[PDB]
Amino acid sequence: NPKAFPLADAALTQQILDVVQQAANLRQLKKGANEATKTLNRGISEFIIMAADCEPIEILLHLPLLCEDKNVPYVFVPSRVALGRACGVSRPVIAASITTNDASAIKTQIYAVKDKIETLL
Amino acid sequence: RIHVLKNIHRESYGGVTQATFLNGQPIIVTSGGDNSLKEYVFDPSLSQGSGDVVVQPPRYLRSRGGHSQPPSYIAFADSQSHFMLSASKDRSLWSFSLRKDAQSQEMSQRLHKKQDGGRVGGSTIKSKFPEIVALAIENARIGEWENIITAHKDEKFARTWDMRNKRVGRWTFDTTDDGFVKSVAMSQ
Amino acid sequence: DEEDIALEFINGEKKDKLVNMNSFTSMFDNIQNVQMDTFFDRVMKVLT
Amino acid sequence: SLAKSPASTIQILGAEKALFRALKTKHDTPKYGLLYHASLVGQATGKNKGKIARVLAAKAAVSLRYDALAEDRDDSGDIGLESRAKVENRLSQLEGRDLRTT
Amino acid sequence: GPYHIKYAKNGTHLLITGRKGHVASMDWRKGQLRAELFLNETCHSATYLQNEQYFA
Amino acid sequence: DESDINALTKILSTTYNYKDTLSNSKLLPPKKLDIVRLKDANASHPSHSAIQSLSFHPSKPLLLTGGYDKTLRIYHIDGKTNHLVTSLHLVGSPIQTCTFYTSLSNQNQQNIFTAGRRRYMHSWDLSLTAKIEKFSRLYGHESTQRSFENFKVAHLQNSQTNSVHGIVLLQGNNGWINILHSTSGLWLMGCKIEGVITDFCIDYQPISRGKFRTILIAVNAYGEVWEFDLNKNGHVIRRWKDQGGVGITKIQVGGGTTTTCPALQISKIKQNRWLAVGSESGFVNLYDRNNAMTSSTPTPVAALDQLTTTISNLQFSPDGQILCMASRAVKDALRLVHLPSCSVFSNWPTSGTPLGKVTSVAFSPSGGLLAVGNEQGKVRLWKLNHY
Amino acid sequence: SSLSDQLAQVASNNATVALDRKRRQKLHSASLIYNSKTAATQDYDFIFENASKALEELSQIEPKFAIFSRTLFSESSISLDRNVQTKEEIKDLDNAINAYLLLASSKWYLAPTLHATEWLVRRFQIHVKNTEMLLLSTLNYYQTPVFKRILSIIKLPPLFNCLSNFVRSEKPPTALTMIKLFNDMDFLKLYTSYLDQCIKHNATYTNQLLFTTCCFINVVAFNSNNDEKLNQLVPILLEISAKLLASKSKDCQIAAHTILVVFATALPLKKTIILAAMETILSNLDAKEAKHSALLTICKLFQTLKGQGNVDQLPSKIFKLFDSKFDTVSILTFLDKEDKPVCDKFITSYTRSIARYDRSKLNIILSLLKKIRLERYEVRLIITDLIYLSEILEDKSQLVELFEYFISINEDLVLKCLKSLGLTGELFEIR
Amino acid sequence: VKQHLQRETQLKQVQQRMDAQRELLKKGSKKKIVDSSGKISFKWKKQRKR
Repeated sequence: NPKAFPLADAALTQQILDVVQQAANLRQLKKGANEATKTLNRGISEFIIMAADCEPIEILLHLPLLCEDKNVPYVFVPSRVALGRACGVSRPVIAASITTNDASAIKTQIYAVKDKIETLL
Repeated sequence: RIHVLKNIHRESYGGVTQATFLNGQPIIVTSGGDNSLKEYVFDPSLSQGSGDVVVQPPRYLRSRGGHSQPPSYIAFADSQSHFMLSASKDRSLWSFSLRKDAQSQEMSQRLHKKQDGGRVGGSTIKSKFPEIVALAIENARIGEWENIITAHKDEKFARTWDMRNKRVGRWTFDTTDDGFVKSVAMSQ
Repeated sequence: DEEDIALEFINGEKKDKLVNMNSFTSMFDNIQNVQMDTFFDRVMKVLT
Repeated sequence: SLAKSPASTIQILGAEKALFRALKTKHDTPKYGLLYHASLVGQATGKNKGKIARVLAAKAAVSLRYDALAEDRDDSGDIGLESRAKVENRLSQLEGRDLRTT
Repeated sequence: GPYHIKYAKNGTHLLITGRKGHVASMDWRKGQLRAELFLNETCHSATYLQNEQYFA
Repeated sequence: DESDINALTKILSTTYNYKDTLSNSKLLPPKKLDIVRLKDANASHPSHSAIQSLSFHPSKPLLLTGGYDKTLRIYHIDGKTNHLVTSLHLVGSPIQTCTFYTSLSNQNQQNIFTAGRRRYMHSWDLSLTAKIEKFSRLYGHESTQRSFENFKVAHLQNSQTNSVHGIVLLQGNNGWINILHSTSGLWLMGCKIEGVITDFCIDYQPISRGKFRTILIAVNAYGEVWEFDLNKNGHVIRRWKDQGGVGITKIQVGGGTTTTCPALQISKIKQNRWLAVGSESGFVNLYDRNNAMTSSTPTPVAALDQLTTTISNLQFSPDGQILCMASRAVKDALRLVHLPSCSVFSNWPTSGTPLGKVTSVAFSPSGGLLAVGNEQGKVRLWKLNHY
Repeated sequence: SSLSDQLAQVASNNATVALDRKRRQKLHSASLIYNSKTAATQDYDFIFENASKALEELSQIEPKFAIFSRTLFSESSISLDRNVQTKEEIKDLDNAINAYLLLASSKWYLAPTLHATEWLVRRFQIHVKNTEMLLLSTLNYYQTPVFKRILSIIKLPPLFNCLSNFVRSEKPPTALTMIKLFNDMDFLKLYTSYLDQCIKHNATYTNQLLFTTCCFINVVAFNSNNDEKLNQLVPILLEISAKLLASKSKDCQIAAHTILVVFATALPLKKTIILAAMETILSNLDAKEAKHSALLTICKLFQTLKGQGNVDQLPSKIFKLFDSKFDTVSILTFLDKEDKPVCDKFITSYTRSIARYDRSKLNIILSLLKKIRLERYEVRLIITDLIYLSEILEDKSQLVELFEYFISINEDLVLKCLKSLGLTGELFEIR
Repeated sequence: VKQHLQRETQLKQVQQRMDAQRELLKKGSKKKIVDSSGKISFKWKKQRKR
């Protein structure tokens, strides 16, 4: 889809979905677009992953509009099916917010992936 | 075609050998070569207006029976000479009455529950125990606990039974040396 | 070569839809005054 | 500003005083809000009007942010109509069940 | 036991007594019984008095 | 009343059974299996470890089990009394994959290749003392192959002579698959995929009378699949992507000759129909290669989701009508999915099947017969009565 | 048994006799129009005269109610009491009531039938005497207040047991309750006898056929996971399919087509049962929508057929019958449809029956197997019997151009069948 | 403004502990992971939701 800005390549999307899988094991992600926007409102999201695969993409491209207000990083991955597999549910997942923590085991991996995200903004 | 009662008697012993309706009655008496005589009854129809088109299938009513194979072991259940335990090659333990043949009853093989709460093994398609080599009944504590101890063909444990309940018991005694049970006894 | 003929016979088998418990539960809503041939093709859409 | 709100907000959107008193003391929040007067919630009956207030707010968030954020939108009711078909057959499948035992 | 029968003087109610103990007053033509009492000593006979409302 | 368009009424009034009888079926009925339990195969001689790999013989009634107790056992299997043929304990070498290889030229070699987390791989030559050899030289390529754990054995044709020979294929560190000769151990070629190599499988396709072609199918962790033609130099012919799937653990083909249903004769080599890519979430995509060799973003015919933890075995029955998903992570995680219908059999396994923690699985090439090895050290054995 | 049980039996026998004023009020307040306080004060003359008005309206809508005005709605029936005549007069008027009910089952959406059967409810007590036929006749209308009304005043039969939580309730019975009602076997035998009387007296209407077919295919769907229940269920629904195919209605014929197609895709039936089913389908095929459904039904019933013997030549009688109902243009056109039905095994059996039984129409089999694509075993059996056709009769241009098609695609396969039987140079010398 | 900031960060921490407890008592397999200090965490089994 053309209007899904920054889209990740294969290596970045592989490490994005790896940190999504370990955040899902640590119960540190909110899966789903409404839960992602709730974490955006409350300011407890590290970065937002979205799927450039939903057949209306306009059900997504509104949380960019309040990501750029709270300067939280956001990124697109090409498959909602693969995002749902990574989040560890049985359904496709359209968006997922990795929530904030300061005692987290995967804090360094979250920070590395979010720096690689904000390089391409 | 109203209904089919399948395997009403054994094919190997002749199938259903004589079946007859008692006349004027919805009950039919069958008998087969497997030493068995059954009755089946037709209940009245479940539809209160149609009836003739909704025919309830025949259900089972009383039956008498014995061993279908010659018995392999024999014991007397008590000192009064009233009941006698009798095991056959068709893998059934009957308790036959010497006083009144209606009191003859097959000892049931419906197993109890496991004592700890684990699962019991065995096949899902339940078959009868291997045919009985030996048995020993001692009704000093009868009704209290297990009462008959029996030993089957080419298997390494001896089952118990309760003559009061007329059913199997909770215990199967192992031999603990990977050998088949050649004899059983029990104290008085 | 009868094993090869049997393998091509089991190889020429196509994926079909099986009946579930609830493959036909949502027909009562639209059996109202539709025609029976429309019901037949609505069933055949479920079967295929 | 309505499109960038989550579907739970669109559910409870009218009932703010009941919501915030039921949050500022630890009570049970409302479930209907301004969306109670939709025709689908009118068709529902029982606790499943709370249930389809929830699914109606979810599909209404979908359709609403499509309408506000689309650029090649056609003013023809397509996304709203497929969302309404989803809500209608969901309402069918939870009005078909019954808590009685037959 | 053997049941001594008795009807009310209009035929609406039936009063049966078993020899053993079973006395039942009933509306035999509806399916309404209004007394079924098991008086475990040997009863012999019964009758209504002026009604189905009292029986001896 | 009466003495003696009615065709249906007459055929119903004569028939008593209404389904296909015994052998006029020839392909499996869905949703209800027919699977009896036999004697547990390693019940005669117990295993001292979790049974890590398991393979039947291509022709003989032999089952080879092997695990981390660094011994490998062969069992003559039948119904009643699965006895132990022979048993070889390799000291200091725990085994992880063990395979019966049998060549296509004379079908008289009968090697067993076995390997674990070591820099060597043993090869026992079956002779009924025991002559085994050890492969420990990557011929210049030792840096990219630090453990011989994940190997697979396959057939390869010279393609200027009609001379076949076995290859073993070792999965190495970077993306590497090191293919080497199964008799001389010479490094033939290597195929590198881009990512974390997780699994691979071998497909064959016939070309003419007596010529076939070997294809290596290797999967990234991310989900992108390379197919290498390796009867020529190991060059890529196709590169596609798994739809969905993010943590990919196991690929398998089936419906023709796999490495686990091997062809005894070179004219009996078949093209595989099905390809299952099983993942870390328990999702198994299923592709139908009668049409999904052209698309380059092919869609699966179904994505199975029935068991919820990491797919560690998935094997196709030799006819290619059952796939067996299995997970070594929780207990009793095994399903047999019927295909082409892509529907899981609902009557087996039940809650009382003693599957255990399923850490290996194997299908018989002829008898229609499952062996399922669990972490307690027990191979349980079942017979599918369709075969 | 006990005395209270035997007295409950005599109460159920004497349910309709009013033995005092209170039972007469409780028994006469059961109306289908009015509430209890009006219905208890009404007379027989009042309800008779407006029921006779409504029967005149119902009779000018549909003129088969005039004989019910002659007997069941006459003025001798004001004084006719039901429980005073013998069993033979009772069975006479109860098949009169059954005739009225299965005639007026279709009319239940218009108030003259409500005001007319009001008099059967209040004079002849058909809500408690003739109650099974009343429920079975108005079963289609279960989302409607008229079925709510008959459930409120009905005394429920023992086969209709699952509606017992929807009597005197404000909510209608649901569709899952209707499938649970139909899921019984004795209820299925009862409903198939009801349909047999409907088909016999020619009263099957399309709303009934839709409801009946929906509940039947939901019964098959519910029992799709236990083969013993499906096998109990086969000679009931295939018998009612035969009795629906043995009538004249196109609607009931395609209702039977729906039942047959769902049942054959639910379980693999026998080959001979499928062939006799297609014989019963073709033996009364007269409509056009019935022809559309019949071709789709025969295609799916041959598709769901496995084993050795799926794609034989269908025999001479059934093939020439299928020819007389469906000629070449119909089969070729239906295959040329862009929706692509799955007609593989049936079309293979059809072309093999042409090659064994027609031997003139081979250009058409070239055109139709040019149209649709088949499998390897299908075209292998086709070219094997074409090889046998070449060896029995002299090989002209139609068989030659068929082998040119089988050379232009998959020539390796026709080489494999010639090498399994014959030779390629010998066959080219043949043709 | 500074004490608004202190109140907000204390409320964030107590809601974070409350949310971890609520997340912990839902379902799934988990183990108690202990660090160097004694700050315990709960690591959940890699198993997706049925």
